[PDB]
Amino acid sequence: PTGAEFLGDGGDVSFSTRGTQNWTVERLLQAHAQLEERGYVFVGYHGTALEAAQSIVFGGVRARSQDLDAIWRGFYIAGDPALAYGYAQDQEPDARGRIANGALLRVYVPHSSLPGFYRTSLTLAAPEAAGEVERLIGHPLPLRLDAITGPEEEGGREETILGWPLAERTVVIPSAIPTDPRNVGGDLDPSSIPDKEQAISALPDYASQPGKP
Ligand SMILES: CN(C)CC(=O)Nc1ccc2[nH]c(=O)c3ccccc3c2c1
Repeated sequence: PTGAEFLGDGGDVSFSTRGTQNWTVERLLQAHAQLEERGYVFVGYHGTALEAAQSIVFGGVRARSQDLDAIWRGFYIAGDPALAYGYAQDQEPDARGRIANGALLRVYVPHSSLPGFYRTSLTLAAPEAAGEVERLIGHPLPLRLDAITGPEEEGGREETILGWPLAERTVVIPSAIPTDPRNVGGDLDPSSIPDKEQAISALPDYASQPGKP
């Protein structure tokens, strides 16, 4: 069960620096409805490079054994697309010093997994956070079949980290929010977010209920 199964009608979708081909907000609305019908729920945005986007959508979300041992390892997403937007690019530059813009993805999880999503009131960089999160999830870090949401730093927007096992149960489709080839390293323009996407982007109640501290 990968995002490729949930793209709806229309042509073949592909990721490009000039936007996701054959993807529109109207198509997203159909896809979203298909995912909801099958029991999935939207949990946030994931920004990544083009090739990674393609892998995630058509091959599925899989851990790639990166930063093993790091207690905060997992699949990073954000309810606010602006936070994800910053990571939507190639990591390493081209042969000629060009870093291409990436893509914004929408991440869906089976509804029955929602009880494993937790929120902290602490910032995740605070030295106390690891221990507070371990108390929420009931086991030592790293995250497993569970997720944590909290601020990245004080005042920061809130990131959600899915444990890799839980992330393997997600399905991911493209967002209709574009990235800008001129605005690599930059901030998302709020006005490029389609209103009709916003309307289907509410998060579950763990994300707004007071964080645990
Ligand atoms: C520099 N990055 C492209 C690679 C990386 O080091 N990690 C990583 C890589 C991709 C990421 N994409 C996300 O949407 C995101 C959202 C909230 C918080 C973190 C992330 C995120 C983090």
